[PDB]
Amino acid sequence: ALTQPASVSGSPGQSITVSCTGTSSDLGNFQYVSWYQHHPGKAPKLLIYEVSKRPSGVSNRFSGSKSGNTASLTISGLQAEDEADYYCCSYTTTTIPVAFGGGTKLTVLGQ
Amino acid sequence: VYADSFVIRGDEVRQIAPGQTGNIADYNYKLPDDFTGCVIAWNSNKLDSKVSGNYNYLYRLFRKSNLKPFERDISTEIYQAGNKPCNGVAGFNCYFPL
Amino acid sequence: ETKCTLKSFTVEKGIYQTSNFRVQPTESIVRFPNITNLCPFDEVFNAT
Ligand SMILES: *[C@@H]1O[C@H](CO)[C@@H](O)[C@H](O)[C@H]1NC(C)=O
Repeated sequence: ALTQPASVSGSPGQSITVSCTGTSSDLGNFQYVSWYQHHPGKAPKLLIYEVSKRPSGVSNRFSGSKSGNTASLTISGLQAEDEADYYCCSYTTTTIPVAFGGGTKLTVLGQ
Repeated sequence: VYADSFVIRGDEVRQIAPGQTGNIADYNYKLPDDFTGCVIAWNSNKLDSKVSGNYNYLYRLFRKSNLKPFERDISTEIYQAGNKPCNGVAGFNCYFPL
Repeated sequence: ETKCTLKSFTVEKGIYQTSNFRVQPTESIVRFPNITNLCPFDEVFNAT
């Protein structure tokens, strides 16, 4: 399967890191896992494809890395509109061929 | 051969490794993915420790973005939060990076 | 040996030839130069 924490919070500006993991038997060698962001009332957009490859149009503050069975992303220099619904999508061979996160809702403490 | 000298705050000596990030692996010294050579570490509580805290050592908490490996960040400058008009002194959303 | 080098059970008179007389050594001696210009790892671990 595929799982991530339901919500995360921290100080504005910096100090945030979001991770996903899953069972290695269901996971087909762990390639082509992508990180997206969803906004309320807006269309979702692609941010990271295949762990640590940067597409065009994104900023350098987004980064992603995977160790062992767990993948994660970090972002530095947070802003007042950087609250997000960061999802991880991946391939699962035994069940339904695509798996879509567990739900995230980042909140800030600026107010 | 090359050698360095550090004082690391406790548990993030484990994060000093070729490839994963951490607290001081993005705004401070980080190892590259092709790190030849390795880490010589020992518990020296005998010298770099004194009783009411040691404020003679400094570490960087944040930057504009991630820094490349084998780079030195020596520029000290007041850091604003994105778009706030704020320079010269500290205050709201303007903290020293040390 | 003078039988086994001719593949015969009988050998005639005369002088023959066999393997050589080999003298083997006993031990090994390695003398590279005296240590010098020690690298200053002693001062960096004992640094104040
Ligand atoms: C420091 O110097 C001493 C001799 O005063 C030496 O025995 C030791 O190996 C050196 N290294 C250390 C412990 O930093």
